[PDB]
Amino acid sequence: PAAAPGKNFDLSHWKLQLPDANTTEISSANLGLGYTSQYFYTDTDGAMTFWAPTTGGTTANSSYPRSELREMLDPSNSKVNWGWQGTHTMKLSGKTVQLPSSGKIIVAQIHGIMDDGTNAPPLVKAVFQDGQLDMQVKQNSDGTGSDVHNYFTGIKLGDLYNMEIRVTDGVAYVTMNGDTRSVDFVGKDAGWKNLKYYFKAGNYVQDNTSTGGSAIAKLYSLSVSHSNLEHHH
Repeated sequence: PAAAPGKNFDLSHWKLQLPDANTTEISSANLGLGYTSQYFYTDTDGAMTFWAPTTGGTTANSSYPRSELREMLDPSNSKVNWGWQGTHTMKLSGKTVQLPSSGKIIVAQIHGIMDDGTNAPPLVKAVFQDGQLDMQVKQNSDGTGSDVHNYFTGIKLGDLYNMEIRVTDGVAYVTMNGDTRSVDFVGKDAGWKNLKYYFKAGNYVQDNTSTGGSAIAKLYSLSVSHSNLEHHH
């Protein structure tokens, strides 16, 4: 019997958002005590494993069900988030093991948020499909319109991926398996300066259909670092 993921990994600065009927959020403290369920468990290879059904609960700020970590700079206050200035880096390794009928899940994000804690658009969405990961960077801070697409081909269902998502002074650097692509989001829209951000990682299942089944994503490592210095890449 393996330890729960919040024992194996440092989840002191994450909460877990679930696809149960109530769209429950497990606090960092409860992750640390060893929370585990059908949605979130340690597999035999040790991976922190996220399962979400397409029939799951959905929240006001999410189009689809999720079993997904949400970064908590302050483990007891979701209104504490980071800015466009400085260097903000998430590194992970993982794989997607099962897809919903739509064939598409989101496995990491940077999400915008207002100072008051209210929703703002997603900034980066790491969209996995069998054969390609697309690290979508939103153009407008309004949340209207489309994404800058960044295609990483050759990543199959079951393949190990290594990912880094970095913001350095309003520039997004998106990296899959050593291939780095940049989008100057602040340069494109100064409105991004008026938002704050948080990282996410897990399984945000891009299928809400009755017959869509479920998805499984795994992480083998997950780390976040923040500094108001200027580390480009």
